[PDB]
This record gives sequence, C-alpha cells and structure tokens, in this order.
Amino acid sequence: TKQHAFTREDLLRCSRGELFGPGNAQLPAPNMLMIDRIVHISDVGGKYGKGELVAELDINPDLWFFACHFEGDPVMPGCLGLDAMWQLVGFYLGWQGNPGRGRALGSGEVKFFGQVLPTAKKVTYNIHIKRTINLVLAIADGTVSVDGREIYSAEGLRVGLFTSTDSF
Amino acid sequence: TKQHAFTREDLLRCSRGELFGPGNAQLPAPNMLMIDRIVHISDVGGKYGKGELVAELDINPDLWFFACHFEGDPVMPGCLGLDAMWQLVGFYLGWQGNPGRGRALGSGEVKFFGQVLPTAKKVTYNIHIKRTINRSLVLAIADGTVSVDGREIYSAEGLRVGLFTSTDSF
Ligand SMILES: CC(=O)NCCc1ccc(S(N)(=O)=O)cc1
Repeated sequence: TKQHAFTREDLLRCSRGELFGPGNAQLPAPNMLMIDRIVHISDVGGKYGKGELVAELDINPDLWFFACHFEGDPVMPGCLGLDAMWQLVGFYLGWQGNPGRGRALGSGEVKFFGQVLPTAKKVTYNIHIKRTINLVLAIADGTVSVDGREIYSAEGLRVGLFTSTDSF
Repeated sequence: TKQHAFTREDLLRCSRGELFGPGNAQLPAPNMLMIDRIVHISDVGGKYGKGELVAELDINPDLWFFACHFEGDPVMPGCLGLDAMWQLVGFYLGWQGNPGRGRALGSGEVKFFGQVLPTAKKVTYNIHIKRTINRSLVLAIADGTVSVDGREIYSAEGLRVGLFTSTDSF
C-alpha cells in the first residue's frame, strides 16, 4: 500500500516473486501476462469505497494469440481478458500486504459484447473491489475496454490467497 | 451429425477452417487450443435431452502455460479450462451444420474448486447442452465441468456461445 502505479518492469519483477516476496502473490510471466502497466491502484474510493485498479495492455498485430485465434479471423481470446481481471484482483490482495499464493475461485455473470482486433491500440481494465473477507479473498466487479469502448463485464470475480495451495 | 468422435488431427483441420468450411465455426490452433480429442458428441440425450460433449486434454509438465503461470508455482490457468468449454459449445453449433463464425458471449456462475498440476495425466470436459435458440441469431446455452484424473475441479452454469454470419456487431 505504498506505490499507486506500476511499470511493465515492476510487473515482471512481480512475476519473478520479487515484488511481494517468496510465497506471496505473483502475476503470470509472458505469455500468460495480459497487463503492461497498472496506471492506478488504491484501497479507498472506487464504485464501492473499497478501492480500484486501472490497468492497460498495448495491442499490436504481432501479439501471439492473434495467429492461432483464429486462423484468418484474428481476435483476442475473451478468456485472457477475463484472466487479466483475476490477475489484477490477486495483485490487489498481495499489494495490501496479505501472505500466500493467488488462485482464481471464479465469478458471477460474465458478458462478452465486443472484441479486441489486431488493429486496436490499447485495452484498459477497470476493477472495483466490492469486499475483502479476512481465508483471505477479494470480490470485485470489472470491465474490459478497447480504445474507449466497453466490451466485457464481470460481476463477482473471486480470488483467494493460499498459505498452502496443496490443499486444493 | 454423422461423426460422434474427433481425433487431434480432426481438431487441427477444424482450426484451419477445413472441417466445417470457410466462414463457419473454427477451433483455435496451438497454443490457444485446449482440447486433444472429442471422445463423444451427440445432439440428443444428455442431462437436458439436447446432447453432450466429452473431450480430453493430455497433461505433461512441458505444456507452455506451466512455465509462466506461475514461476516456481506451476498451475494450469483456470481461464484456459473455461475457454475449452466455450470452444466445445462453438464446435457443437458448427457440428450441427449452422453457418457463421463463433464468439463466446459469456457465462453465469463459474467456480474453480481444484487445480491441474504439471504431474496430472488428463483433463476431461463434460458439456451438457441446455438450450439452442435459432431465431435472428444462432445461440447455445450449456452447463460444463472440468475434471482432472476423475476429480471434478471446475463448474460453469449458462455458458453462452453464438454463431455470426457477420461478427461486425463486435
Ligand atoms: C470452436 C468454435 O466455434 N469456437 C468459437 C467459440 C469461441 C469460444 C471462445 C472464444 S474466446 N476465447 O474469445 O473467449 C471465442 C469463440
């Protein structure tokens, strides 16, 4: 709960276990990492008064998922945009100083009503923390947007921290 | 609606547009493809009388996602297991002979209550078709489970996939 913005290099440090420390929350490394930068994170304000994350992924035509998904119909997988939102809620719990390794526990309603094409410039994630239950877990609502346009929503994103993940 | 099982080589042909034809449903190619084989597909019977899919992914410690998810703590991303279930509902709509390209529309409740480690042998997907809507838009609603080595680890209610003769809405 010191830094309120993180750079790509900060996020790669996190993926190595070197931001929050060994045994604590880690972002995935490439090619599962679906965030370039966290432009803002806070534990106050947001839609519910329990904090907010705003993060960005830069798009170019050469990103790996465009060639295989699908052949002659390139589109960013919806599952990876949803994953970015789980990734961010895990980051939030680690950023708050809780111990242990992140697992996605699932979500309420998810809706896809738009897409990320290879001609897009930038994906923005808006995450509104709804509740932290202190085993340690966060509930959040999120949206995925591409160059200003909302395309995906998730209600009741759930992520937990595990001080032993072997009971799972 | 002749063939009730598909090999990995059949799924790759699908990913090239060569199973259902150009402009119709497509599986992803590697490395977004999360299915090795469709063991069973049918459009009658099943939990709701609209058929079922059973499909498998072989697990080994070298699958790409274990190295980066996470360093020192390898676990199959839950989002890829969910994605396999959306890809299977898309496949079903194609296999029924509907035209157009597939897009996932989303899900009701998803629960992850176990995990796939790099020491596992096989992931199995069970998809129960609940409803197909054949109006202005071709749509399927389904329930799904992901299991690893016999144990149920994920559930999804109200998986929704559509076929688009033009995906220009999105
Ligand atoms: C096999 C088939 O028709 N697939 C199309 C359905 C389909 C499934 C998943 C996604 S995603 N990864 O963008 O969430 C898109 C389309």
